[PDB]
Amino acid sequence: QNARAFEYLMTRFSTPEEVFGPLSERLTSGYLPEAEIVFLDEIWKAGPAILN
Amino acid sequence: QNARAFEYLMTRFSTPEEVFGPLSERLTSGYLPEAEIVFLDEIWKAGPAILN
Repeated sequence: QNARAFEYLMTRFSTPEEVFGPLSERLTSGYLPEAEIVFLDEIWKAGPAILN
Repeated sequence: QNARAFEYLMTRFSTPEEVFGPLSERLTSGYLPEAEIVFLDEIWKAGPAILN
């Protein structure tokens, strides 16, 4: 009844401020921490900050 | 009869606030969400936030 989708493509130069939301305290409105179903395309190529 | 054009060149340091419109809730007057035909030159060099 209450589910929010999230589509994102992990790149080699992607930053954590774009997947979960940028900080100001972190503007995470509609991203990953508040999403029922998340989709991450191509996970075998992200940076070390996203894997941590 | 009612079509708005949009010419933009994607750069390596481009920000989403210049393509879709800067926020104040987002001043998207004449950008991409309200445009019939959009043009993006050199798409193989944009940032990860605008590509997603």
